[PDB]
Amino acid sequence: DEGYPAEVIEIIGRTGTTGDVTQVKVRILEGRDKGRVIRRNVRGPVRIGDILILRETEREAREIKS
Amino acid sequence: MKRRPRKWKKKGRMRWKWIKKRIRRLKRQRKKERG
Amino acid sequence: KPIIPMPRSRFLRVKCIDCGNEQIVFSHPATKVRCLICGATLVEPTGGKGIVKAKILEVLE
Amino acid sequence: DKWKLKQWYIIYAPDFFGGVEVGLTPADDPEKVLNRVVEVTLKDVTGDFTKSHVKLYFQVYDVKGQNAYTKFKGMKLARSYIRSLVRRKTTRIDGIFNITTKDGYKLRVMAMAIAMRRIQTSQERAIRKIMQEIIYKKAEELNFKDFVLESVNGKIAAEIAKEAKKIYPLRKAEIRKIKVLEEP
Amino acid sequence: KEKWGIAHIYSSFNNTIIHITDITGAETISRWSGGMVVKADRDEPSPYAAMLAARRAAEEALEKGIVGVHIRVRAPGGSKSKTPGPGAQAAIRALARAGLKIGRVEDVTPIPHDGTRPKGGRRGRRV
RNA sequence: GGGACCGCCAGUGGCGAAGGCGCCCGGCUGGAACGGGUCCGACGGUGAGCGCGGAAGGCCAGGGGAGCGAACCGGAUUAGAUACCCGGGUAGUCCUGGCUGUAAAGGAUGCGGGCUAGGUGUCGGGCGAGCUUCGAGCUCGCCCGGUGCCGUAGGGAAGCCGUUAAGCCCGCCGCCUGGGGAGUACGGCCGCAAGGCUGAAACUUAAAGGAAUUGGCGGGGGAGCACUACAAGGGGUGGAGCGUGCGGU
Repeated sequence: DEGYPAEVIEIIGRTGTTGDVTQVKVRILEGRDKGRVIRRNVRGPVRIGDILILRETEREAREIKS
Repeated sequence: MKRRPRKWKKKGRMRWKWIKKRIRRLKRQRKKERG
Repeated sequence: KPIIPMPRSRFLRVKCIDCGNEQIVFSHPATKVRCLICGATLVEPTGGKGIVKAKILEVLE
Repeated sequence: DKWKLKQWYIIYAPDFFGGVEVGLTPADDPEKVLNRVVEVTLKDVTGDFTKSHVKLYFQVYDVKGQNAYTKFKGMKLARSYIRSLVRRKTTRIDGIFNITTKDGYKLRVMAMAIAMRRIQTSQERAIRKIMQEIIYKKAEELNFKDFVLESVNGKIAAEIAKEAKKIYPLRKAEIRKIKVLEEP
Repeated sequence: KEKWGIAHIYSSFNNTIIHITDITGAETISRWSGGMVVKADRDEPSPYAAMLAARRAAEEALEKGIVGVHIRVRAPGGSKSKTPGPGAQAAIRALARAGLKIGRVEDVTPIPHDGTRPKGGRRGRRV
């Protein structure tokens, strides 16, 4: 299980088709990109400062286009 | 052969370009069989 | 619009620099203006007011 | 397999470019290495990052054993850089000229100028003519290598802008591309 | 001396091709299309086929003494489209993530000054 | 090697009588506006008859034929495909000489003069201020011409227009007289041809047509709603037997 936990800081807004996917900003707490801030999505309810587990750090979500 | 703009409105009508062309084909064949 | 057209061109009593020659010249010359004695140019024609080079003495209407 | 049959030959930049080392190429035979174009950036040769946009193509032609010596094919500015310069409500003035150098190196150079605003065509003709005569001059007094380096630092573009101020200010004057057509 | 090669990443809306060549671009090292890694023609341009094929070519290059790479992005160019396909970015990320030291990443789409009449007729591809 | 084409610069730039006209240099020519009345002295305006050039495409003769692509040939889609999509592909699209005289060639607005509140930009010429690394190189006012946009009065069924008029006067030319029949029949003239320029009648019709109002609708566009919808989560119908209803007999 090569996973990487990261800490939520800021919530960009409800994303995805149905809004059930939530866009947040997360700081990588361990790994090759320590401290790096990435825009990442969250299925299911989330809050500030949740520890979310990543399989790949490189993947990123496009900026929410209004 | 001075086409009326009124006829170009497709309401209740066929496209004028093709009616013009049909008249021309008819002209062709009629002048042909005449001589 | 002015009812009676008044010319925007005056005439100029001028003194040439070299040979001390007085002359009457035009404000909007269509061609070159040259001195009688020395021959040097006096005012250059352009799109508008001629390009004076000598000294203007008096402005005639 | 074949890939084990290859061996690496080092390349060397032209002498007038400081004879710097850049890279190596694997070849199965030395004869396959000749006339080999290599695309380099002046930041690599001189170390100067400020002029990273400029690129030099070197045609590799001389092989002594494992070592490869090259000739200067040509120069091109970075397309992204040129795109960045070009903006709307601005003119683009392009001067193309074939030219012989003092030492018989024949060449095509085309040069770039951009002003702040939209300019009259005759003034562009004057710009072209002035830059034209200047580059003719610099070709006459300077040989191949020195002229090449003088163009590389762009000081030709500087004097070009200096004289072109007398017709209209220039947002940027430069030499977009250079092709050594043939040698004497 | 650190070894640098060229990674030509061609991307249309139908396929993506990753070709790794020497510094002169005259000798082939690794050349993997989208078709190598998927079984539906529709899937060739997808970013997953892209990143999988790209990683495969990348490890192959690494095995052959390659460490650094200059990326050359390419759209179809010419009269054909100019926007690289959706898989080019994914493949670039994959090449980065496969342990290759990335240098210049530029576009090399040949843009014409005045090209031939494009395809499709006068009234366009009337989808 | 080849043939076409001349990107960004391009704009509500420019020029042209119009269709139309953009790579750089040199030559040849046509002019226009601006400033000067230095000249002539009504030499005008319009134009039936006449004459000229005039997009694409087509045609006659010769060359050329990169790409594209009428016809045509395949693949796919479909109840059907003579299409839309895809793979090719002839005439064409290019140069030379000639013909053909056509288009939503539309500002759907024939041209010349006199008058008529304004606001504002750019284009170009001229003038006057301010700036200046001293290039009419940069900001502001005015005058003239072209080009918009807004707009008073005024017009018009309304759309809208409005000093660049579609308001009011003066000069000339053309065109129009309900709708189809029909831009046809006959005839004439022109063109090698396809066609072009003139062109009726019978008979038949109560409308055709124009502008705008409301609703409606869009396999249009934005905003916002969740339970007769959906996303998260959750139960169960339809397979067996019965109660009861509807159709069926």
